[PDB]
Amino acid sequence: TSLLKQVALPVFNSLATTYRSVVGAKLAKYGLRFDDLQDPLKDEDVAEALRRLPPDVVVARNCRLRRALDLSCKHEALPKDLLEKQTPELSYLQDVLNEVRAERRERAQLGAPAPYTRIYYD
Amino acid sequence: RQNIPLREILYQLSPYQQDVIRQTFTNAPKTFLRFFKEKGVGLATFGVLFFGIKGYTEHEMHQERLAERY
Amino acid sequence: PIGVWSVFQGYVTPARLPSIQTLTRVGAWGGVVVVGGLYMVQPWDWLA
Amino acid sequence: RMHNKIQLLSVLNTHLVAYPTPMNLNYSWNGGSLAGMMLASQMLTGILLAMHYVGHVDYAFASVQHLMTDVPSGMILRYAHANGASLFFIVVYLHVLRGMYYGSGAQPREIVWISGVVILLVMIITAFIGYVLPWGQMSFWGATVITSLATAIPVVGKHIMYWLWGGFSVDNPTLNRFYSFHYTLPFILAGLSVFHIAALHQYGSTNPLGVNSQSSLISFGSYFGAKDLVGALFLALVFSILVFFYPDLLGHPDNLIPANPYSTPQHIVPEWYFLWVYAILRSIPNKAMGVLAIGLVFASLFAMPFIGLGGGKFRIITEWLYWTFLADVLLLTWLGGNEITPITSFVGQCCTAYLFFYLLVCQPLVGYLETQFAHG
Amino acid sequence: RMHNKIQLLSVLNTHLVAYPTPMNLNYSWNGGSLAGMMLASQMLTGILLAMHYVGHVDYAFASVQHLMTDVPSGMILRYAHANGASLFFIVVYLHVLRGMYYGSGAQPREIVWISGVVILLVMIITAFIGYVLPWGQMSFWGATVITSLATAIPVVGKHIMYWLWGGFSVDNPTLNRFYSFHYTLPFILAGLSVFHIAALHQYGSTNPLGVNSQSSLISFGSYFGAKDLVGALFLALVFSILVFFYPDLLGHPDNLIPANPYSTPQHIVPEWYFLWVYAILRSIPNKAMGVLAIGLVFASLFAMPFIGLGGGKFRIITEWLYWTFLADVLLLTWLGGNEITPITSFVGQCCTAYLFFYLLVCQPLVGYLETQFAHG
Amino acid sequence: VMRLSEALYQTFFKRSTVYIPMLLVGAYFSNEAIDYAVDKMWTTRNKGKLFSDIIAERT
Amino acid sequence: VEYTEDDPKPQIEEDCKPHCVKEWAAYKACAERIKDDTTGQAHCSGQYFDFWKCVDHCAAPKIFAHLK
Amino acid sequence: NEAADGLHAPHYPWGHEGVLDSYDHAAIRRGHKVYQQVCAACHSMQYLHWRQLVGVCYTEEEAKALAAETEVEDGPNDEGEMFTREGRLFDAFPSPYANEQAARYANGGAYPPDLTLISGGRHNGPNYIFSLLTGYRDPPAGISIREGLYYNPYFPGGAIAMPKMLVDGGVEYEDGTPASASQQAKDITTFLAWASYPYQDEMRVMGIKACLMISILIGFAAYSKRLRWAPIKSQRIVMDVVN
Ligand SMILES: CCCCCCCCCCCCCCCCCC(=O)OC[C@H](COP(=O)(O)O)OC(=O)CCCCCCCCCCCCCCCCC
Ligand code: HEC
Ligand code: HEC
Ligand code: HEC
Ligand code: HEC
Ligand code: HEC
Ligand SMILES: COC1=C(OC)C(=O)C(C/C=C(\C)CC/C=C(/C)CC/C=C(\C)CC/C=C(\C)CCC=C(C)C)=C(C)C1=O
Ligand SMILES: COC1=C(OC)C(=O)C(C/C=C(\C)CC/C=C(/C)CC/C=C(\C)CC/C=C(\C)CCC=C(C)C)=C(C)C1=O
Ligand SMILES: COC1=C(OC)C(=O)C(C/C=C(\C)CC/C=C(/C)CC/C=C(\C)CC/C=C(\C)CCC=C(C)C)=C(C)C1=O
Ligand SMILES: COC1=C(OC)C(=O)C(C/C=C(\C)CC/C=C(\C)CC/C=C(\C)CC/C=C(/C)CCC=C(C)C)=C(C)C1=O
Repeated sequence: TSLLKQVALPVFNSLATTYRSVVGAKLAKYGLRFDDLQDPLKDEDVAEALRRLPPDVVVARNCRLRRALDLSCKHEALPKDLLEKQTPELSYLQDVLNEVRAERRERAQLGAPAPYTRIYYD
Repeated sequence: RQNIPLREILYQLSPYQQDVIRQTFTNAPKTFLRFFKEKGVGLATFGVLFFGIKGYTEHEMHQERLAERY
Repeated sequence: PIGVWSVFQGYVTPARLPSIQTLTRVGAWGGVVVVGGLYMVQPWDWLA
Repeated sequence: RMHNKIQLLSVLNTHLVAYPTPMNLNYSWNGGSLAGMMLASQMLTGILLAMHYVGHVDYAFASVQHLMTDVPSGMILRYAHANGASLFFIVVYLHVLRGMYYGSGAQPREIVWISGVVILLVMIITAFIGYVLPWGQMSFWGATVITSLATAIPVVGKHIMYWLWGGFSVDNPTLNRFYSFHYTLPFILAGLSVFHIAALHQYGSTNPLGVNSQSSLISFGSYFGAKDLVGALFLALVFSILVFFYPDLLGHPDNLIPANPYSTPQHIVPEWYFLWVYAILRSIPNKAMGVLAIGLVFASLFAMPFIGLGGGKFRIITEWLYWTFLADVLLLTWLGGNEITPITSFVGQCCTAYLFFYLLVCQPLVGYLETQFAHG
Repeated sequence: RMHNKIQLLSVLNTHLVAYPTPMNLNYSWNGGSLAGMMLASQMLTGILLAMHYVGHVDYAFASVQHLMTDVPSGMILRYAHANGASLFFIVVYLHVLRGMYYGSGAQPREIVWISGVVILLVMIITAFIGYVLPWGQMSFWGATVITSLATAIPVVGKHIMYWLWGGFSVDNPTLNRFYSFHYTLPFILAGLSVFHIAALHQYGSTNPLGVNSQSSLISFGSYFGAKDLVGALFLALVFSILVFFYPDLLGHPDNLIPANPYSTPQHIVPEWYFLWVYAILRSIPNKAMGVLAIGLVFASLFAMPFIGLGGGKFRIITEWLYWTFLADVLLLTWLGGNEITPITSFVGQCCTAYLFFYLLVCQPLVGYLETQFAHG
Repeated sequence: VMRLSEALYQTFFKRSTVYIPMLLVGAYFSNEAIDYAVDKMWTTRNKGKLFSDIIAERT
Repeated sequence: VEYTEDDPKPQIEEDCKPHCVKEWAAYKACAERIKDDTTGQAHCSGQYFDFWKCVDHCAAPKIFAHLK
Repeated sequence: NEAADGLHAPHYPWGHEGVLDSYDHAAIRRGHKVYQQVCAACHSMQYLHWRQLVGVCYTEEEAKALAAETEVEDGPNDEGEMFTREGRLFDAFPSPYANEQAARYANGGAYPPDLTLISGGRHNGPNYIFSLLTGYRDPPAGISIREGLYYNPYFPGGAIAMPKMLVDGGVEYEDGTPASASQQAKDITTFLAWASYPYQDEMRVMGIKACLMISILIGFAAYSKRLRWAPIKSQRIVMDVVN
């Protein structure tokens, strides 16, 4: 497997860049980013990564989500001057989330759990 | 009830200070074309697969009926 | 997600899996179900 | 303030009037209210029909005819019940396909999906035993063919078959017990629906964008009552057309012949909403393997919130494979209504294999690749 | 906690395991769990019964006989379902008398009392129309006498009567609709029971001392599970005695005769739990006034949380008057099984007058005098 | 632009106890008009085929 | 149109028969090719059904034109 | 198999097929007369009563006179015996046989089925009935018919036990209509189509009213939906985020 898995990575990278191009074209009309597509209810690591963030980053993420949901209700897209400024691949969460997942993988090899649970309501 | 930190100004108009259904006639052809532009690929691949497999099956069934004749 | 995402994220390790003694004591409930079904149906010639 | 003084006002206000709901919900989020309305319609028209139906093999068909001709508004009630079953299955199938498209069963809504699969199984059993009540040719012979699948289980198959029949064949005790079970199971459906809805209100609905929506929530009662009324009126139009203009369109002509246990029809087929399961069963030339395949289909439906990755519009590979899955299930629906033939057997086998491939291979693996593409 | 992660386990834990209950409750607080057990038993036995019963004239009597002699365990099921109605009414009556003795409907438990009175009315209607179903002489003639009492409302009389009957006399349409209504009403009973229990849990139960018990509360699920099990075993002993040794003791022998619309029995009396209302109706020499008095009894029952002052012990005058009320009600129960005689008419009129006097004069005025004596 | 009259508002719209009987009489007349239009269209289209046409023909 | 006491349907069916000469030829070819059969299973019901389906589809609206 | 399926029937231009169209009630009357004189010797129609023909097919007095010409078994009397009487409006149509077994015995083992629901009880009902009645053709090559059976390619299997029963002039209509075999078949097919769906005209009138009312209510509900959602669909949100 190692003989063919040396060059199976550039094909993965090309497919990933094509995928991100198409989806980022879809995302930019709503003013969203790739990291806004991660739900703290859907993943407890994302919920952990989101409380490790400074408050202005969280305020900006909430503002972008509110704008996108308003656009989705109105069946609209962003205007051309806003749409040309959109940066769908500017990460704000991937470093913190990668650190959180690495910590959870480290605790699991020693039999320890994660020091957080799912978000439980009511 | 799930405090959300956010900074905005929101404006809203009374529903008796605007029209109700008059813009629905203007936007109707554009919305039709936008709907088919967005869902064109999925509806087409559904139609191609369903009608092609159904047509192939019905054709071969008719050939099977013809093969039983004397 | 919790089912296959946990296997793919590397969160399911041998140190986190249940022990072989735990699997022995949990799997002993299988004989209880067999004897409960035999008590309910009584489909035996076992009494002799 | 007034709803703060009585518990029943408070629960109703919280869960019906002031319940927060995402503002960007489209008309694909109306299937649940329509399914609840169709369940209420089925319960009302069935309760009204039960005052004139007699569950005996000498009077069942005759009482159906007497209700059709002599009872005032009896034809409207009977056609409304028989076609409301089909519209109930249409609305529920579209609801499930919405959930499959958006991946709505994912965390934290595993309980909602599991209670939904339970509801669908109870619905299938309810409709199947309700169809036997007119005691026509299809009503007799379909119950004979389907309850004879218990003999595929070795050793204790015929004993379970005779215990369910009450005798050596489908006869009067079968019809009487089917009538009691059929009257009973809709109330279990109402309880299951109440539990299913109260499970969703813990976290709320998902939105068409697939993102977190806690920043943009509006009251349910003021806004989504009218939006549900619009869809209810579109459903009432189709209901009126089916009841008054084409009442036997979705039926079978052989169910208007009285039941004869000594002469089977040439083409025993179920109602249309059981045809995909019937095609899955007929495609496999082994009764035990067919029953196992149906059970594995429903097990894969139960295991969707734990093996499924991949959701709505922004996850494009699974979004494209959804339409292939939809074409596959409609091909299974069409294949069930056709006779056994080598090409239909082959095509049914391939279609069942593709359904299993989509459920168990595409949803975990392709979902994981697109998560790695988008966020890796 | 495991129950803190699934919302079903949280509700079940909160309302059945860890629910704080006063520790000094005696064995007269086991009426409600016994009533729920009897409701569940009636539902189970009836759903089993409906698989062998045919709701048509000229088949109903024969289907009950085939159930009794040919269905395995069918005699046990029928006798259990017949005597379970009597035991259900015994338990619910003792529950109501407990609430009357202790003043259990007072503030803040008025909704509990009102939902109880609604449950009692639905129980009465359910038991009556279920008694019509075997289609004997008592069934037919009791259904005739009671439903032909709508000719007391002026003008709109026989119109309502003929719409109820589906004809001009009690016949096959009346039996056929009574089967559907009787099958359906116990699910409304179960839902009303769930609402009734949920209304009590807002404030918890009263105690035999009649004081605030917030300082001395213990868990329900450990301490009051075995205490309910003891009373359930006593009820099972009485139930088993009634089923196996005296199965026809509480009935009427005339209901074993097939119904004849042209020949009437000598004495037409209902089941024992309907006899006090029958005595109130039969004592007054006017049909409209009898129906008005029957309605006034239940109106005074609804008004009891808003007019009734006075509880158990430490309020001794109303405590003593409770025993006169109990004697009055038991006398009305005895009088309903007798014939119409001038002395029995006079005694029944006096008993009805004292029942209204206690419900509407003693409970407010004597209770106010007791409050002025104790805390004035 | 188009706007409901004030004097017509103060009479039939300000109180629900006046609005509801007006609603019921309007509902009655709307049902009568719909019945008339449907029956006239059906009888005009199917003229000569109904039973009443044969009975009036035999007079 | 004038309604006749005789049956117009056989005449109309005979009129549509030149419109389906190909199916008639196929049926007659089948009937000639199974002439020497001995097993008793050879039959020409399918080509017969083709011919009569063509004739029926021709003659169906012209039959009800002649009937009240 | 094609021979087991039988020949499909063509689609005839029936005048009641459209949702705006009523029955031809003169054809129902002529179809009942074919039923009394040809069909009813061996077919029962056990779910019809003379009361249901009133206002559709006959007046009250005509239906009473038709019912009074039939003999109906009634009883028991005061001596516990069975007697006969004149039929009335509430009586059902007479059955030619007392039971299924004598019906089979009179017809070579085949039971002629009930015709109350034979139109809705067959695929392509009226067209199949008309083509079966007018379709007793010559059998094709290699198809032999046993004695007591007759060829009909519209009957599934091709071998029916019902012989040719409609003949030219075999019914004398009272409205002057000439009675060929095709006219008789069309009229009895119309009567049987009425028998399967006796309330088709009333159902269609109610359906027209319901479709009109629901179509108006859809527009009114869309208006009230858009009025409530207007302050949300036109709201202005301004924030500091540019991205
Ligand atoms: C022998 C028996 C004769 C029976 C004759 C009747 C058969 C059925 C009627 C004819 C059906 C054919 C045309 C159907 C058109 C439906 C509309 C449609 O497709 O649009 C959906 C769809 C619309 O897309 P949307 O508007 O984006 O939703 O159109 C397409 O995307 C095009 C679909 C083309 C694929 C199907 C082509 C036909 C398959 C035939 C395969 C034959 C295989 C032969 C192999 C053996 C050779 C020896
Ligand atoms: C699919 C869900 C479904 C539900 C829910 C349902 N039914 Fe039905 N019911 C059917 C079907 C299908 C039939 C068969 C109709 C037919 O083909 O005539 C039927 C027929 C009946 C019949 C026989 C009369 C007839 O027309 O054949 C009765 C009685 C009946 N149902 C009672 C009830 C009652 C009572 C309830 C609820 C309390 C109920 N049903 C709810 C599906 C349902
Ligand atoms: C197998 C799946 C399934 C079945 C069957 C099902 N549900 Fe749903 N339902 C769901 C899921 C998942 C959701 C949550 C979807 C969301 O909010 O995005 C949901 C949501 C709902 C909603 C809220 C709004 C909506 O329409 O999405 C209602 C109401 C509802 N269900 C009622 C019902 C009723 C009533 C029935 C049947 C009698 C039913 N459901 C059957 C899975 C199901
Ligand atoms: C007319 C009155 C009435 C009726 C009938 C009635 N309840 Fe009660 N019930 C009450 C009241 C009042 C209480 C509160 C007693 C207290 O806490 O002092 C109560 C309490 C209870 C309790 C708590 C335990 C107990 O017994 O105190 C249960 C359980 C209960 N009811 C169930 C039922 C069920 C089940 C039924 C009928 C099927 C029923 N009740 C009928 C009035 C009624
Ligand atoms: C409050 C009382 C009560 C409840 C609850 C009740 N029943 Fe019964 N039912 C009766 C009585 C009393 C009879 C008369 C029994 C007799 O005298 O034979 C009866 C008779 C019947 C019969 C006729 C057969 C027979 O032996 O009389 C059926 C069937 C039946 N019930 C079904 C049900 C079903 C089904 C339910 C619930 C889902 C139910 N019942 C609940 C009181 C009740
Ligand atoms: C000679 C006695 C007799 C007469 C008269 C008669 N039938 Fe038949 N009919 C039969 C028999 C026998 C069958 C069943 C044959 C079979 O199933 O093989 C039958 C079958 C039918 C069928 C059903 C065929 C099918 O595919 O199930 C219809 C419809 C029918 N008859 C209508 C009529 C009409 C219309 C008339 C009057 C023109 C009529 N019958 C007169 C003996 C008769
Ligand atoms: C945002 O999401 C949501 C929706 O989607 C847009 C909804 O639509 C609703 C509202 C839900 C509806 C209309 C579905 C109906 C609910 C249920 C549980 C269906 C089952 C209930 C039945 C059949 C009741 C009939 C039984 C009765 C009355 C008992 C018998 C008693 C008598 C006849 C007297 C809610 C709360 C919601 O949050
Ligand atoms: C015309 O006819 C026919 C039907 O009908 C309309 C059919 O559906 C089907 C085929 C349907 C399939 C394969 C899907 C539905 C399958 C099943 C097994 C339905 C479930 C019902 C069962 C097992 C009957 C037993 C009833 C019970 C256990 C009562 C429930 C009570 C309790 C669990 C306590 C066929 C062929 C049919 O030809
Ligand atoms: C010998 O004679 C007698 C009986 O006979 C055996 C009796 O029993 C009773 C006892 C009956 C009483 C006191 C009245 C019962 C109460 C009511 C309201 C009458 C029942 C009403 C009916 C049947 C109307 C139809 C309604 C039905 C079936 C259900 C309605 C549905 C819902 C509420 C959802 C008496 C007095 C009697 O002397
Ligand atoms: C003053 O203190 C209190 C008491 O006094 C000590 C009580 O007694 C109770 C209530 C007691 C309860 C709830 C237990 C009694 C049982 C009831 C009401 C129901 C009986 C049911 C039984 C035996 C089993 C039913 C089984 C099934 C399978 C039905 C369910 C159906 C499905 C799952 C489909 C309460 C709340 C209380 O506060």
